[PDB]
Amino acid sequence: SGRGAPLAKVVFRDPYKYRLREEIFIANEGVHTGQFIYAGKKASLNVGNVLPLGSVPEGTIVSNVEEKPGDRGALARASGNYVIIIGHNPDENKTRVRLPSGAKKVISSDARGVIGVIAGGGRVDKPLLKAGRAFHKYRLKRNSWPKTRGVAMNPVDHPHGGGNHQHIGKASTISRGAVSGQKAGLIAARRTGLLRGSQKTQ
Amino acid sequence: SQVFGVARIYASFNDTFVHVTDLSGKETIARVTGGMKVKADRDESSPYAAMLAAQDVAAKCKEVGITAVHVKIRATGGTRTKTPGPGGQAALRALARSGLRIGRIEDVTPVPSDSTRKKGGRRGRRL
Amino acid sequence: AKRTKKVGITGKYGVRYGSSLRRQVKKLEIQQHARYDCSFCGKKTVKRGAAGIWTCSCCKKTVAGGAYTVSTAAAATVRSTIRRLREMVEA
Amino acid sequence: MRAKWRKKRTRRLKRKRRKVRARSK
Amino acid sequence: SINQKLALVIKSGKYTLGYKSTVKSLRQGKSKLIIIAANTPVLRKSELEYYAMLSKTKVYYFQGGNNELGTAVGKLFRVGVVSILEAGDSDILTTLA
Amino acid sequence: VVDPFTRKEWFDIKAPSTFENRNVGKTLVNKSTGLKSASDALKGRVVEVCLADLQGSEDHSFRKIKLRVDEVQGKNLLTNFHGMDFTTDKLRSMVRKWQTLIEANVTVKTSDDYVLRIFAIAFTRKQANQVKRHSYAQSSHIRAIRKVISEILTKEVQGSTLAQLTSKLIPEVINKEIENATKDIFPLQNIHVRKVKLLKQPKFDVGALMAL
Amino acid sequence: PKKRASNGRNKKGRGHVKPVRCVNCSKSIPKDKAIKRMAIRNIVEAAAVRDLSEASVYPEYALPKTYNKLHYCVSCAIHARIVRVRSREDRKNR
RNA sequence: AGGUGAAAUUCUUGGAUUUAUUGAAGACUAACUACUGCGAAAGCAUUUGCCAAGGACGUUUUCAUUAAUCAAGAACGAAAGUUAGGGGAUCGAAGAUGAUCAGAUACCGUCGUAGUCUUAACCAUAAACUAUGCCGACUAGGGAUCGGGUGGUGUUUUUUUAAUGACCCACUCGGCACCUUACGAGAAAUCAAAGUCUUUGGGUUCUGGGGGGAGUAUGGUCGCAAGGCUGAAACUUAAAGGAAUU
Ligand SMILES: [Mg+2]
Ligand SMILES: [Mg+2]
Ligand SMILES: [Mg+2]
Ligand SMILES: [Mg+2]
Ligand SMILES: [Mg+2]
Ligand SMILES: [Mg+2]
Ligand SMILES: [Mg+2]
Ligand SMILES: [Mg+2]
Ligand SMILES: [Mg+2]
Ligand SMILES: [Mg+2]
Ligand SMILES: [Mg+2]
Ligand SMILES: [Mg+2]
Ligand SMILES: [Mg+2]
Ligand SMILES: [Mg+2]
Ligand SMILES: [Mg+2]
Ligand SMILES: [Mg+2]
Ligand SMILES: [Mg+2]
Ligand SMILES: [Mg+2]
Ligand SMILES: [Mg+2]
Ligand SMILES: [Mg+2]
Ligand SMILES: [Mg+2]
Ligand SMILES: [Mg+2]
Ligand SMILES: [Mg+2]
Ligand SMILES: [Mg+2]
Ligand SMILES: [Mg+2]
Ligand SMILES: [Mg+2]
Ligand SMILES: [Mg+2]
Ligand SMILES: [Mg+2]
Ligand SMILES: [Mg+2]
Ligand SMILES: [Mg+2]
Ligand SMILES: [Mg+2]
Ligand SMILES: [Mg+2]
Ligand SMILES: [Mg+2]
Ligand SMILES: [Mg+2]
Ligand SMILES: [Mg+2]
Ligand SMILES: [Mg+2]
Ligand SMILES: [Mg+2]
Ligand SMILES: [Mg+2]
Ligand SMILES: [Mg+2]
Ligand SMILES: [Mg+2]
Ligand SMILES: [Zn+2]
Ligand SMILES: [Zn+2]
Repeated sequence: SGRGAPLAKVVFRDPYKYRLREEIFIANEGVHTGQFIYAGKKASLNVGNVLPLGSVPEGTIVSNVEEKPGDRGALARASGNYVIIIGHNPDENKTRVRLPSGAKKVISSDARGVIGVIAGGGRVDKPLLKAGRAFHKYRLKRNSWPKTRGVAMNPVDHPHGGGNHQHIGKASTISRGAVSGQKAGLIAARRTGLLRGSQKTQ
Repeated sequence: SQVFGVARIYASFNDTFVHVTDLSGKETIARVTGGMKVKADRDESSPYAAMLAAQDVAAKCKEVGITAVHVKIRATGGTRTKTPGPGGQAALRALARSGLRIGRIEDVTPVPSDSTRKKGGRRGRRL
Repeated sequence: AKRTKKVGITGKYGVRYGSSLRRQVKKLEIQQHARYDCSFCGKKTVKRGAAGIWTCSCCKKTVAGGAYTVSTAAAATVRSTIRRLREMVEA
Repeated sequence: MRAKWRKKRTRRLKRKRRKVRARSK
Repeated sequence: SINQKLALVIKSGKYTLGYKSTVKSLRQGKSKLIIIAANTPVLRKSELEYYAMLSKTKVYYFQGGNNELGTAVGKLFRVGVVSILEAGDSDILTTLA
Repeated sequence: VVDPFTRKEWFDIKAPSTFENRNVGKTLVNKSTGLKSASDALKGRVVEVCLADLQGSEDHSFRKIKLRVDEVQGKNLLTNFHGMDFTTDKLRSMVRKWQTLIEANVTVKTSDDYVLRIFAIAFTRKQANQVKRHSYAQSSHIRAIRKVISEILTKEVQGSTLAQLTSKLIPEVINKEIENATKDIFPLQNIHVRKVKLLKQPKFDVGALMAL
Repeated sequence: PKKRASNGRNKKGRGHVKPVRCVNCSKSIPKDKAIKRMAIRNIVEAAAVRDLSEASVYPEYALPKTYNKLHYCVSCAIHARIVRVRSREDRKNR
């Protein structure tokens, strides 16, 4: 609850003691109760498995990846999200991989990822339609709702305050080096206005 | 007892490329273009600029001392023009006439399996 | 007989929210509430619980999927893609 | 005007005449 | 293709459908072949082959689910596995491997 | 004034033990420091060259080849293979009007784990008594030929590990096995085999190469 | 008035074919309508070639060719003089 | 380096263009390709597998008038366009621009959103062309070709023969067409149908009635929209138009 992705309680035999360990994954789209999950360097190539990235060939899709292997998952965790293996530097074993945001990172090829995409994707397409349907979304996240715009407040409350009209008054873009108290608006905005396009940087 | 090279010549319009490699090419040596031995832009692919291009290139054959070369003429190709530019058969008969000894020519203009729609629009270049 | 000429399941929302959001909400209100087939059980009896969680009513076998469909376009191709790459690694 | 752009004309005129009516009742 | 070789047994020969019934035909050496829908579970699969191991018969694994097999045996319900008792006039028993 | 040619080396290469003229030529690298070496930088490369110069006569004007170097080997390198090709000129010299053209491809593993794919191509021909000016085939023949050309090529490999067959092609042979398999369906004037290349970057398993 | 039975050019039995692009200007023309001509340039130049087989290795041998099949849109195929206006009767040949 | 009549906008020593060795993505299917094929049309071209469908031929098979053409009512319907997902390599309405020009947000150059691919919905128009309704009958020669059948001491194929399969030769039915020539038709251009018509009737559906106003108005109706379908009048004019000649 609170998360748009579905979880997956998976259990393993503890190899140093007679008991079981229930590790909690984020379910990739396609895994199901009763499925067998393989977890290691020599694990094979099917969705749901979790492998070091030097193993999987150029072009795989993985998720909940580690920036430093052993951090137990930091990337591509949201519903419908994933990353792509794009290249291997084998000597100095690091793998370059492209992310949801379009960025490209180079992470130690020993990093563990989970084959496939995170389940529950497509959640954002349906409108919320009812203000209360958002009240309920955020009642299981945090007190981040609703936002009242600064231009409605008095100047004692917000740099966008005051005025006999409702105007920001001065440029709403703030330079990254502003001090906390000032950073209300479009911080370090390298542009503004209407785009048309998308990512893949260089 | 003679060694060879790889000419990878690229005879476009508006320019002419002569560029000799190792048979690998991961190490290659001293390109000259068609615009380095003349500066006009309306005279960049002219045969007179292809002779000048083979001149300062073969002259750099024995820069650490080698002799001979193989040839690969390639026009613009790809999606565009598929036919050798002007300074092609000029820049070759130059280094033939320039004592460097050659043989085994091939045409490696990249020709598609009819793909990737081409510049110019549907009514063409209307001049 | 026929109750709504166009509004179907979104008839609950009345006239509120604007004709086009109800039509977007509609499309996925159907997918979300549709009964699907079970890959293992064969029986057309899997429908969604929470988002991305799809349980066959009998046979009780749960699988993860899209938030509103049992299977997305993306997963179906990435499934047909690692299986593409898997086949050169194994052979 | 040739036909295709004379048609584009009386498509604009036919449609501005169509919308001026809506301002009234 | 090979779908088609079955509908001749139905008028010609005799058969039974289902786990609880074909698992008898195997306990009697009288099922001359069984056919298993692809979507049937492997636990039931593994155990149904053991009987063929004892009943002295080999089995053809079907390429469709219990649904596609039913339409193939010409019925309107899921079918996990079918057993041929007498092919009568049918080509199936030569047409294997 | 750097002149990165005097300050850089010049080596040699054998590729095979198959044919006669196993040695090539040379190139440079910034002379081999503690790493940045010709040992580390060098031999991630391979080559491209023709065939008649391999085996002498000029019935062989065609045929480029690839050559994958594996490991640094003592002021030399022995480079196995990363495939081969044809000539972008002589193909165009065949495909003429008023005749059908057939073309079949296949991919096969080698029993070790090294895998590859190879193509083939043929044309129709007029019988000696033809007056029909075009010699076309019936598209049933064409796929009945495509099906049985493919059956001919895979008959060889996978009873092959990475090297095992590599031996076999050179003398322009399988063109007769296609011929005895296809001079009952349609005449067929040109048969050849244009392009191969390797795909698997598998367990290198050093002990393989030294056979050559 | 109709000018040619083959109105544009050489299509009766199809209603549609896929178009090809002019090698000069990139105009789109349906393949059957286009005017195709083979360019099989010898790879050497006018004369310019005896100078090479001196610089040649190999008892001379060489002499391969180029092969581009040329498709011309009608506008360019007339500017380029590839094709000229025939008389009203001169207009039916192959 | 680019590009061009000629240039400029663009990139490049965090090294472009060129070369190599790997890889990824998305489109497209060259050359073979044609007075060749298939489909009701719009259209349809790499491979193989599965799903049904189809004409021609052959038939000493069966039914037996079940048929032809069609208000109403339906199915499909290029490209673009709409909505929402995916996808976005390329080219590229708009836009950005650099030239040119008297001006030139035009033709040229370089970028570039939508779009271009796709799924699920719409949309129903193209010079949707053969500007030629469909069914049927008859009225000229010719040689080609695609598919099918028959025929033949005919040429090539060896398995061990033959049988096929490829080619030649006659015929044949059915096509895509083509050449000749009109007796006939016609204003002519031209037509084997546009012939078999003042010697005017085989069956049938749809459309037109001088040129504009006008596919406008109004009503209706389909569409989310763009728009589609139906569709006047007041008024106005001695012409506007076709084919051929000089
Ligand atoms: Mg609050
Ligand atoms: Mg808000
Ligand atoms: Mg607010
Ligand atoms: Mg106040
Ligand atoms: Mg302030
Ligand atoms: Mg303040
Ligand atoms: Mg204010
Ligand atoms: Mg306000
Ligand atoms: Mg230039
Ligand atoms: Mg012009
Ligand atoms: Mg116009
Ligand atoms: Mg019982
Ligand atoms: Mg059981
Ligand atoms: Mg005219
Ligand atoms: Mg037809
Ligand atoms: Mg059309
Ligand atoms: Mg570089
Ligand atoms: Mg690799
Ligand atoms: Mg690789
Ligand atoms: Mg054909
Ligand atoms: Mg093709
Ligand atoms: Mg009607
Ligand atoms: Mg449409
Ligand atoms: Mg469309
Ligand atoms: Mg979209
Ligand atoms: Mg795009
Ligand atoms: Mg503009
Ligand atoms: Mg432009
Ligand atoms: Mg562009
Ligand atoms: Mg409709
Ligand atoms: Mg019409
Ligand atoms: Mg008739
Ligand atoms: Mg025939
Ligand atoms: Mg025949
Ligand atoms: Mg016969
Ligand atoms: Mg009138
Ligand atoms: Mg009138
Ligand atoms: Mg009026
Ligand atoms: Mg109206
Ligand atoms: Mg006139
Ligand atoms: Zn189930
Ligand atoms: Zn053109």
